[PDB]
Amino acid sequence: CGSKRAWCKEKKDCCCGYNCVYAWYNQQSSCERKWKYLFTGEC
Repeated sequence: CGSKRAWCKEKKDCCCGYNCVYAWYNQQSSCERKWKYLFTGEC
């Protein structure tokens, strides 16, 4: 799974406690933290 700073496959592909962000500016998606700041959660 992609952890903070790490390519992910989809929204659930980021390591637990990390979300997936699409980086169109550089393609690929980089995972980034966010727990309370995200709906429900649980990866």
